[PDB]
Amino acid sequence: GSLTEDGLSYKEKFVVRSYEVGSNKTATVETIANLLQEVGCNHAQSVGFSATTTTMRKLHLIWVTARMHIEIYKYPAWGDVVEIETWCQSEGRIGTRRDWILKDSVTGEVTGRATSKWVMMNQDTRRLQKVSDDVRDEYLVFCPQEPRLAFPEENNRSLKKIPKLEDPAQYSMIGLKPRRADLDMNQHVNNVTYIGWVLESIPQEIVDTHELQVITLDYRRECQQDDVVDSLTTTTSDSQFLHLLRLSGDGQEINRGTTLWRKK
Amino acid sequence: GSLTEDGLSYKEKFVVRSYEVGSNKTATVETIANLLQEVGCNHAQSVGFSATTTTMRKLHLIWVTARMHIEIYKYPAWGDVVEIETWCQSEGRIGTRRDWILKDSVTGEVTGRATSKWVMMNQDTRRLQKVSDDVRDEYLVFCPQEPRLAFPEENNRSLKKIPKLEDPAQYSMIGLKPRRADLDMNQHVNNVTYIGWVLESIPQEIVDTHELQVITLDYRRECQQDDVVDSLTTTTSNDSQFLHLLRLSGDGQEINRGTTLWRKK
Ligand SMILES: CN[C@@H]1CCCN(c2ccccc2)C1=O
Ligand SMILES: CN[C@@H]1CCCN(c2ccccc2)C1=O
Repeated sequence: GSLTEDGLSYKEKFVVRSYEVGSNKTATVETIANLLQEVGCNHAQSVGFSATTTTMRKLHLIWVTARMHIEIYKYPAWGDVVEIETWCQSEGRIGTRRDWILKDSVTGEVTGRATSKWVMMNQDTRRLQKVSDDVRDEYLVFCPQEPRLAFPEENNRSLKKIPKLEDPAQYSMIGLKPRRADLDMNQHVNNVTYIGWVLESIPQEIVDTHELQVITLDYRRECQQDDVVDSLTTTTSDSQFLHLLRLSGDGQEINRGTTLWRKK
Repeated sequence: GSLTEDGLSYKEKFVVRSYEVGSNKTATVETIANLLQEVGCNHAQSVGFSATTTTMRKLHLIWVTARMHIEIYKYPAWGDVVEIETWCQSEGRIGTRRDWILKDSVTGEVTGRATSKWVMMNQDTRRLQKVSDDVRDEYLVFCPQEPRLAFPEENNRSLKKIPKLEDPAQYSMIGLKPRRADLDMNQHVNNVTYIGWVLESIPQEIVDTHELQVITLDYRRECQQDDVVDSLTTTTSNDSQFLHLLRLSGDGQEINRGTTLWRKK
């Protein structure tokens, strides 16, 4: 991959692998989420980051995901080249927003797009902090100053408020534990595993006769390696679902979200 | 990737990704196992397979793994290019053997190597059958006739007999279920998931202070999407050895058995 001419965004092409596809021989939504994560990581590395920043390391501050929104029009087939352009932008003292555009490398058409909201927090105390001026000036030089939104639309499905699933749930997948393959290089369960866990409560029949068009996920709390998760789903309708990840014990909420599916 | 000049092997380079590395910032053994699987799938596609032949699809036959043996000297770091050369060979009427060599793309040194044994089976009845001559002649043209072994050694750890773990196990990981990300394009549990499940019973302290050097895994039965697995381990030893066992949580039906060897960092 590489930064674009202006150095205000990054592009990368990926060839879809055999183990990255589902029953329909097209990349899964977890494969796409992994590639978004990878292109965002490469973009940070290309401009001198290594989480990010030098003064942030001194204060033990990290960037965490608060919301992920992914909309797919066409899933790349096994063997296809998909090009992803990503960029970051400042949302004032609230935090940052990272956007993505997925394209077919042969036709150049947009086959999907994603958006994410990140908040600043203390690695140790887990306390959210409002973005400071000295930290803002460090990354602003790598962001476009004019707004560049993957989801520009007036009142789009990416900024909607997600409600809490009421008990009893219609569908459920209980006793979900992460294995070592679910952890990142810092031994934390990465954001993509939560997506897979959310979709575990979706009934197999829906998966077999529908394609996932949209997924909006809110991150409330991190799941420890020794925590057990319950995935809950309810049809709220194309098919719509309301989701909830919570700890198997106390029932402490770790995630909430919505998915939208279209008939094949 | 591409077939080599003679068309009797296939090569492919891979760049190691951020989500593919562990705490050491080097590729995990499941990432390597995924790349071996990928280069073997690309080799079959490059010579006209999908790795079933015309005679096989007609009789509802499939190739299944009976054993996987992986030996790593150096795990590629995040951002490194690793080159993998793979080839297949005939082991008479028993079945086929697929081999791999992993190299550093910068230095050209061998950083690892793998071997696998495959048996022929009816997809529906799950019954093994010996390779027939009409099926053998279909893939023999894509294999070297002279032996080409990644593990040539006289008394190599790849052909050793694996014993069954005796109860009680020293270590265990109970209640392991595969999720949809664990399934392949045909809704079957990926062979790589069994490797991850085997290593779940290895204690975290061993993982933190050791590097996995060898893993030999025997496949006895496939795990259904709605089956629950128990992973069992016992130390059998400078270097640490383990005996492993995957079995169904209910009846205790054996699905996998194996051994791992670790060395101090
Ligand atoms: C996780 N979000 C971070 C926060 C701010 C810095 N940053 C970034 C900006 C431009 C290029 C590379 C990286 C991000 O994406
Ligand atoms: C399990 N091994 C399979 C079946 C036998 C033939 N075969 C292959 C040989 C040469 C090129 C491409 C594929 C395989 O990989």
